[PDB]
Amino acid sequence: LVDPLTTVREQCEQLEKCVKARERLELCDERVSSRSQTEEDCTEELFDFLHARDHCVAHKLFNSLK
Amino acid sequence: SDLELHPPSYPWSHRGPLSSLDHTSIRRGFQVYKQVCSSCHSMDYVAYRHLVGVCYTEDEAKALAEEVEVQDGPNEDGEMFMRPGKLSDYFPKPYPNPEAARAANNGALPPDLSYIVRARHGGEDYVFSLLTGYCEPPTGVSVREGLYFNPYFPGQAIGMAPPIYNDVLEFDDGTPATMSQVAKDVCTFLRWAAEPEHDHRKRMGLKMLLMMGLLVPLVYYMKRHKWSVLKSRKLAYRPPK
Amino acid sequence: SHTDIKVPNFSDYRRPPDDYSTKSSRESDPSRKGFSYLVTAVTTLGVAY
Amino acid sequence: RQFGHLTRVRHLITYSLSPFEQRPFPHYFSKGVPNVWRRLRACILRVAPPFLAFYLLYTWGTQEFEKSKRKNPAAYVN
Amino acid sequence: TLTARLYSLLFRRTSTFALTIVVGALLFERAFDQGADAIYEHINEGKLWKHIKHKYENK
Amino acid sequence: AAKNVVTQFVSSMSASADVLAMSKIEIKLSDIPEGKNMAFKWRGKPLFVRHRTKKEIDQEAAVEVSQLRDPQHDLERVKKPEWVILIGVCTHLGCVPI
Amino acid sequence: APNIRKSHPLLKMINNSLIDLPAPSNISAWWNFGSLLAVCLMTQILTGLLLAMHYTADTSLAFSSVAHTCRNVQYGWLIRNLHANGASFFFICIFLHIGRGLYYGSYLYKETWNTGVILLLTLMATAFVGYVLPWGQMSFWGATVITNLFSAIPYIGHTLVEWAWGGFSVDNPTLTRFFALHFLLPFAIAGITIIHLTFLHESGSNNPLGISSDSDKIPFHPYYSFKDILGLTLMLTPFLTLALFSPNLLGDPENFTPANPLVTPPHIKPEWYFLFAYAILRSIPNKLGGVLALAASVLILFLIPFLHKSKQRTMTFRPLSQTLFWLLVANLLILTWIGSQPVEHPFIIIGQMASLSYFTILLILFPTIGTLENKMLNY
Amino acid sequence: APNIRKSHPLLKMINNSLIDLPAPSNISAWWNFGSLLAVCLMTQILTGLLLAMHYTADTSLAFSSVAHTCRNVQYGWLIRNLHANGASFFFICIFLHIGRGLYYGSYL
Amino acid sequence: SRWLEGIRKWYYNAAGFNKYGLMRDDTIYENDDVKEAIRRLPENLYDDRMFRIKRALDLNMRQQILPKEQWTKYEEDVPYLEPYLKEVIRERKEREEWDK
Ligand code: HEM
Ligand code: HEM
Ligand code: HEM
Ligand code: HEM
Ligand SMILES: CCCCC[C@H]1C(=O)O[C@@H](C)[C@H](NC(=O)c2cccc(NC=O)c2O)C(=O)O[C@H](C)[C@@H]1OC(=O)CC(C)C
Ligand SMILES: CCCCC[C@H]1C(=O)O[C@@H](C)[C@H](NC(=O)c2cccc(NC=O)c2O)C(=O)O[C@H](C)[C@@H]1OC(=O)CC(C)C
Repeated sequence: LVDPLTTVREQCEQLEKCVKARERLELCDERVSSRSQTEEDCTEELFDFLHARDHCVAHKLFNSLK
Repeated sequence: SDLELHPPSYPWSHRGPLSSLDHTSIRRGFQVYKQVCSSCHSMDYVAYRHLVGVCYTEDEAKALAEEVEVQDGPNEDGEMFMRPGKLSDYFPKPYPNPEAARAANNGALPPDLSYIVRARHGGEDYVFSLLTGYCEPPTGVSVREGLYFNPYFPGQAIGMAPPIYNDVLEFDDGTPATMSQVAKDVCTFLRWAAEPEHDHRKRMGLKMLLMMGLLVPLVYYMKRHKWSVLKSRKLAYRPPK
Repeated sequence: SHTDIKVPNFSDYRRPPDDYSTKSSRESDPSRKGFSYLVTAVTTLGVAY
Repeated sequence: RQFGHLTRVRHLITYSLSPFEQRPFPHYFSKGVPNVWRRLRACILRVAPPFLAFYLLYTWGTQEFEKSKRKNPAAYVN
Repeated sequence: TLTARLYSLLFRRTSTFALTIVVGALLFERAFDQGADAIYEHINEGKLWKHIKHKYENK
Repeated sequence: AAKNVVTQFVSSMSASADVLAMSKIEIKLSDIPEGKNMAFKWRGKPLFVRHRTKKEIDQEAAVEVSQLRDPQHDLERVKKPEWVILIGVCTHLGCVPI
Repeated sequence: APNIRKSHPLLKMINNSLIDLPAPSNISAWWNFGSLLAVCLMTQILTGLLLAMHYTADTSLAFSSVAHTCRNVQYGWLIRNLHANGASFFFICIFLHIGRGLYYGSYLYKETWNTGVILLLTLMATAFVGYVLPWGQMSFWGATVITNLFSAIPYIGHTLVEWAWGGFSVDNPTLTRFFALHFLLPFAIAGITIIHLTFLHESGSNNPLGISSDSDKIPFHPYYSFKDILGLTLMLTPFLTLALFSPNLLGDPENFTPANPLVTPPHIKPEWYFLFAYAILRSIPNKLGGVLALAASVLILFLIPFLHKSKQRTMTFRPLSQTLFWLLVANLLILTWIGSQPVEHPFIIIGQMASLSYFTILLILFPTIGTLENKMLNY
Repeated sequence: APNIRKSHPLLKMINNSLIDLPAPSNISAWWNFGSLLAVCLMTQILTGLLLAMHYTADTSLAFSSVAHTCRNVQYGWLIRNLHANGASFFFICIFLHIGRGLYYGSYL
Repeated sequence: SRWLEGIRKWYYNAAGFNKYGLMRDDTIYENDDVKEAIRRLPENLYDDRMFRIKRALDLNMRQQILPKEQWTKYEEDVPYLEPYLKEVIRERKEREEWDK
């Protein structure tokens, strides 16, 4: 048993936008967890990703669901 | 920071102004509610009664409601007493009262899911997302003891732990009970739940639209037919000189 | 005067192609009315529903 | 105010035809549609402007807002 | 010739006219519904309870 | 005659002859750690009880009282500066401040 | 009289307001708005009267009751849907009706116009209540501000409110006493509407050119009766479409969560047909100012008749004020957006700004562009 | 018209049903019944509208509600009393009004 | 620099009330003064004006206008009522002042 979601998030996590985003994030992440005192949060960056990811997640996910 | 993430749109089987709800899906949607949400989430405005003819069978729902005992009226000696849930009972409340529930859910109040779908902008799209969508808080961001990060929820810290994973149940119809899948079915239910009229309401809308289509022109002709007397008309000023 | 007066040309300007002189306006329209009425008859109908 | 006591009207000959002897449809594509445009183009330059202006003020307003939300990569370069 | 036949027989006498609106409405109803219902249902095959009523009544 | 009938059928609404006085409530101050604010169900409208931080208490004092709409120093509105209590009812038109 | 249609005390009225009524020949759709407004008054009174057949005005039962009225009562759901939306089709038509009247100086028929205002006001008033009724988060918190909104009026205020609504806080009483007002009010609108038309008939209906029409005037019946029946179905289709396809499209969902006297929803967006004045209110930081602004925000319509300077009635020949007009209509559509928008710099200012052009465009611009255009004609 | 009491669409009605209305000189009390009937219609509508301000239409609350409306609401008791009785003064006047009308063939 | 003359011409065609084919004065809202003014109009011009208005209405009621030809030209617009109307006004202003 495999969740069509996770599979479709695999493909989607590869679309140009995701990548150009997933990257933007990865940096910020290790850009904030690299310092001791910083107010920055990588939420924004996180969204941009998600926003993009799930967007196609939707364009296709419901196709494999009954 | 009033910073939030807005839920992506899923082509639900019932989105179309002319598309009903996949009743099969609701059936499962029901089961997922009954078997996993109806232990934290009250749903006071529905009742087995409904299920009959919409996703369940009379005998089906009846025995379905038997499945629960309900506190009922005074004795002769006057005392609440339990007894088999009839057909007309409303879906069981998990907690005697809110503050009771709040003391059961790490200080939070699992909202009743009767009108949930239309109580939160986004409906299913939101709800679905919310469920299928938890994850580690990005950096610099820290959720406190007892809460669980979920980007889609305002505050990103929810008091509800991810209540849905693969297999959590087993749709007796033979449906890959994957998270995404079940989570879908729960939402299609939450919809009907929120507005059983759905179909009846759209079908209606259909006809309503075919009458406008038919009636308005008719009366338009009539309106023009009648005005032509004027539209046509012609003036002229003829003094004697 | 008044003899100098005429009903202008409403021919194509309006008029259904069943009305352009040389032939009884009658026999013709007693068909036309059916239609315009037909509609109404219908609208009434549609309305009832 | 009722009828017969409206105005002192002299010398106005009007000719109109029964609706059944004329056609309600009318003359679209001849006088019909033409005049419609004769008007879209007449007031378009008097109505649309302000609406257009709003639009801008709407977009501008929204974008800017959506911007003032995103972090200045340099609010902390250190 | 329909329209003429119609007028003379049906639309002329205000007495008659009405009478066909009625008998007509009855017909329009019956027909409009069946049509509508069908159009609708068909646009939702296998989603209606009428359509799943069978996994406890076959199909 | 009228004067009264009026007065009468005018108080036939104001108030209701049903008044309470739950003016007394007990709170476990430990339920409210430093930095957060707990809300309580009290006397028909919300009640705010807050544990203020060193900084919180510090800036609330550094407030330009003379430039205030409702001039009042923080210290004349609270007894234990680490503890501030308020009626969670906005003064404008009656909403619950967040 | 062999007539009868004129010899019968009752029967005449009809054959004197629907048949035989002299109406200008040339009249745009903007004249239907009103006959529509009626149909709303009806659709509202009919549906609501029927919805009251199931309502249960009392905190603990109020919310649910409605839900029941929907889920339980056959087509009860349809009734509700229709009702909440009639509310809008109602405000829409009213908002347009006022438009038309404004830009054809129908406001010159003063009385017919002044009464009109009253109607608006009341329609705004009655719609305020009723929405409280379902007792949702909105219902409640709207009750609490709008009411409390009379806090501003000094001396008689704090008191007038702790009376406006039940006791000392929006609670059950306020609810029951609102239902009553709501159930009652519409019937007032109906009455005044009669008074409205009366004043009208005294002075024939206007007409788009703004010049005598006695020269033409057609029998209301044959013509306009149909024209209304048509417009009926036209701006009936949308309203229905909504009610059958996307009912809550205009209805805030936040109100689907039963009232909580303890937590006003972060994001309290008032009903759309109210936003404009809403904006005006918050963009004038001062309880009183806030309210005052608002007060006049609507209570200004009363002055339009005095802020008329054009030597001509309507303004179809006043291209100048004409665009100033749309500058207004849009300046309104703006305030609205700015109303459905939280308070931050991107907005706020925009707000108080439009919420300034509004007034000026009315109080000053118009009358100025007014006399001006007359002089561009040697008048 | 310098009158006004006759030149105003609304205002006329009044100065045409309360002032200036021609009424027979000779008229017994049996003619008041009606003007009274009105006052009832009012007293009823006024009081009841006001009593509805406290009613709670629902089995479990219906009875009590009224009681509350009396015991709890200032003069609420007076309102009720007045209402239930207006009912009667109402039927009385109506019953008399019909009388009068019957025996003067006003039914003509 | 910019002729009021040049301007009026603008506004005139801009108002475009001549597209319906009626003189300026054929438009001025009918207030107490104008009524008295128009009621002083020689029967010639009256019936003229009438028709022009009825024609105007008839057009307007048809949503259609007058052929580019029949529009009335600015310079040819006949202020047929301005003169009467003026006397009126001053007649009044004379009276209004005397009653003080
Ligand atoms: C069952 C499939 C299920 C669904 C569906 C679900 C949904 C859900 C929603 C939509 C909300 C939150 C909406 C909001 O913005 O507040 C909500 C909230 C809570 N839930 Fe839930 N939930 C499902 C199941 C369960 C189960 C089994 C539990 C109890 C273990 C649970 C609990 C809660 C709680 C607590 C919240 C509180 C949110 C908060 O205030 O932070 N849910 N749920
Ligand atoms: C003048 C037109 C009317 C307006 C402006 C109006 C508007 C409203 C509004 C907006 C609500 C809230 C609906 C919602 O929750 O979305 C409402 C509710 C209600 N109205 Fe009206 N109403 C009007 C007339 C009536 C009438 C005449 C009655 C009966 C006397 C009535 C009875 C009710 C009832 C039963 C409710 C409660 C249930 C509900 O919330 O839908 N309404 N009305
Ligand atoms: C209560 C609801 C109302 C109804 C049902 C109503 C009805 C009418 C109707 C039908 C007319 C006839 C001409 C027309 O349709 O325009 C009319 C005219 C008018 N109404 Fe209303 N009206 C209402 C509210 C208002 C409001 C709120 C205003 C206030 C600005 C208003 C202002 C006018 C004006 C100025 C006219 C006269 C001029 C004209 O008809 O051209 N009305 N109204
Ligand atoms: C036409 C005149 C009216 C008649 C004939 C009338 C008569 C009555 C009667 C006899 C009762 C029962 C009173 C009792 O228990 O003794 C009653 C109750 C009531 N009426 Fe009316 N009523 C009238 C008008 C109104 C009006 C206009 C309202 C408000 C719309 C109203 C609201 C109520 C209320 C609140 C009750 C319930 C409380 C009570 O029982 O006293 N009534 N009315
Ligand atoms: C027994 C029935 C008696 C008929 C009452 C009914 C009567 O005035 O019906 C029409 C004339 C009225 N509008 C118009 O006359 C009207 C006037 C100028 C132009 C147009 N058309 C635009 O092109 C109109 O449509 C329309 O606005 O309804 C009112 C207002 C009233 O009804 C209302 O009180 C009912 C409320 C009080 C419930
Ligand atoms: C704004 C106020 C307008 C006044 C309305 C009011 C008006 O008709 O007031 C009087 C003339 C009316 N009775 C009489 O005229 C009358 C006639 C012959 C003899 C006597 N006297 C006997 O010796 C009368 O008293 C009386 O029966 O009230 C009615 C009926 C109406 O009022 C009712 O609709 C009100 C109901 C609808 C709430």
